[PDB]
Amino acid sequence: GHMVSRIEQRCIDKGMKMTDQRRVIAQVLSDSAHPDVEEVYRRATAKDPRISIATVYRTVRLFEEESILERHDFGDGRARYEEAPSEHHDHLIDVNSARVIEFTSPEIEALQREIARKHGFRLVGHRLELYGVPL
Amino acid sequence: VSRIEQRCIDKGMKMTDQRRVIAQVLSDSADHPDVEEVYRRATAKDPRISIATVYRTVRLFEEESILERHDFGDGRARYEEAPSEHHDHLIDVNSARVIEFTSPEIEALQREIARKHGFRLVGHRLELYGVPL
Repeated sequence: GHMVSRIEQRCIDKGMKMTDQRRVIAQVLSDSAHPDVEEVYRRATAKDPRISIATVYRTVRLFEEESILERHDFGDGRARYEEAPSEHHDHLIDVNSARVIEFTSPEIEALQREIARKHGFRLVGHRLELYGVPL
Repeated sequence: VSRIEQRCIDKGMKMTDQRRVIAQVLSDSADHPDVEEVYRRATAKDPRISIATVYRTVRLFEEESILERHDFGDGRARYEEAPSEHHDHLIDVNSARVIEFTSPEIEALQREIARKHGFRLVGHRLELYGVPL
């Protein structure tokens, strides 16, 4: 049991497996607001002393590859990380062409709120991806 | 042939009578049994089935993605057949607990959305994130 951090939520959106080390790293990233890998590593080891710098580096790189993080050099030469932008619109994917079709459905969002409510929850986020082939 | 047994066959898994009994127990269960309930029900069918065989078999069915190990809100590992279509997920952001749900209602809207853009819907992934009221 743990709080799902904003970065962890992005990971879950991508269907990534949340191991203990990835969870710690996601939490550290969420609580930082443009750390470099050393900063992420020091903060992660403060939570789990046996997390290695290699593991931290590989994890932030994977997050970057899956567009969960963006990486930039702000001048000092260090690679620094932030939450990547997220789309407001949900997507329909044409799986044959690998093309994205944006859509918005206030109706489907109202239903998603109702589902949360029925289960005793207030909705704080959602991601829907549809997969299609042309008619 | 139980539903679980058929999954095993499709995956080319070695099947024996003891594995079939365990598969049958899982398939026939009205609740979502934990390993203790699987063992008790399996030994009632064949008393030669060991507690060790039960753990190994459920863990094998896990490793092979035929079974899903899941916390339904009681902190217990309970088992469910891996569904014909992925269940949608409502994630409690306070605990990371996943509530699996189905909504024929949302699915109808999903098909309509696909249809209006000129597509047949072939799958979806939906994650909801909530805090307890």
